[PDB]
Amino acid sequence: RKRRRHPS
Amino acid sequence: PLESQYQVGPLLGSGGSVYSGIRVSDNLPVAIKHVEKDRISDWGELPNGTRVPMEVVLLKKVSSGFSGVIRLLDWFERPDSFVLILERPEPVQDLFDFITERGALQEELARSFFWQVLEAVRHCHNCGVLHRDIKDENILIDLNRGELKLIDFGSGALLKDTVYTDFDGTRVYSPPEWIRYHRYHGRSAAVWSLGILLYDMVCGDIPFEHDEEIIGGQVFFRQRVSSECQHLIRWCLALRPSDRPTFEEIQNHPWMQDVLLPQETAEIHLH
Ligand SMILES: O=C(O)c1nc2ccccc2nc1Nc1cccc(O)c1
Repeated sequence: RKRRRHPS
Repeated sequence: PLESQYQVGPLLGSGGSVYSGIRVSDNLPVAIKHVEKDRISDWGELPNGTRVPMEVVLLKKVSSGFSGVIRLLDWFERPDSFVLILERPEPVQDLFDFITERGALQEELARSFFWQVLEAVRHCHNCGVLHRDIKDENILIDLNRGELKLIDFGSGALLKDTVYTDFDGTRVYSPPEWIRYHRYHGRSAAVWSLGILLYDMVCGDIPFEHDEEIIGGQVFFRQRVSSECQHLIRWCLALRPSDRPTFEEIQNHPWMQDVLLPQETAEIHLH
């Protein structure tokens, strides 16, 4: 499944 | 004289913008971080009374001595921006990319990393500083020394014992009391984000993506994780803030014993 960065 | 004291290299990234660089005085590798004034949320004041971004205030408070925190070496003010000169480890990789490339980390390695993050956060709190954006993206690995370094205090605040009602960190690392009530206390919110981080390390990705998952308080383990590690994670992710462990209780936890030294961590796991 999709691992992604998360912005602040 | 900022353009004549550092040699600017390639872009490292942006969100402001960060460049690789070299201090011309002694070939020290640095990072050059540009912050646009029109984007500064919270402002602070130095001892000199000069008004600066709170990020500069916080960085000065934690940059005394050695630690697992990225140190501010210098800063400059421009008409529309502040420029921050930071240490730069070389070679370096941030923990987000590291976990993406390697998958779920062996518990021995997650233990070493998590221990070092706890010591770094303890140092921030002792200096009066709350980071408020602990996550794998904001952790750098010095691959040759096996040392971790906290970066990006742009969402941080002075540490206090009363309730916070503002937040600009990463929502999927924020605790259920922020999601439900837009209120949190600093230390227990930090411990929650450390629980997310530890799950991330031993499972290869964060446990929750959606508000409903954050407040639901069910932790499903998608990878084989020891019973002792599961218990520490679930304790850090207790729904009620007062049920979460203190830093002392985390570091006294049975899963945390017999940590590797940083040099050993590099030799066994990073070289
Ligand atoms: O220090 C920060 O706030 C920071 N923010 C960033 C945002 C986006 C992309 C890269 C970023 N690098 C950053 N620091 C940094 C410092 C030293 C080495 C290094 O590789 C990175």
